[PDB]
Amino acid sequence: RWIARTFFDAPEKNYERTMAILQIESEKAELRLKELEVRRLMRAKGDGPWFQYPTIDKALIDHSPKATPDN
Amino acid sequence: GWVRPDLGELSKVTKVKTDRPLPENPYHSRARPEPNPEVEGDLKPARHGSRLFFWTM
Repeated sequence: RWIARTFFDAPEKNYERTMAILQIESEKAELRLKELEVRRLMRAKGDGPWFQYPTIDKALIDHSPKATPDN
Repeated sequence: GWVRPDLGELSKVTKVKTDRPLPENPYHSRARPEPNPEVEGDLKPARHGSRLFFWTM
């Protein structure tokens, strides 16, 4: 009882710590599987904000009176 | 008559009227393909850290 009083820990304490860490890493595994799903479908489709390689910016494309009337 | 046009009178960009209004898209252009759905809004902090193999928080 002296050992259990000054040295060891409560089984309720250890038990709830295990419950809490299982909750944490369950959320981590769910988010990781969701991450790989999102990445593969976004590379397949292209709608999402990630894999947008830089295309043309239309700042220099201008409408103006040219020389040749066919432009 | 016909006073000869001096320089620079054959210049000086000029307004004039027509009968038709100016038409849209003389470039026979289709509509826009797609808009980009704007990913905006304020950001939360890092959910459970890096979510790597470890290095949590």
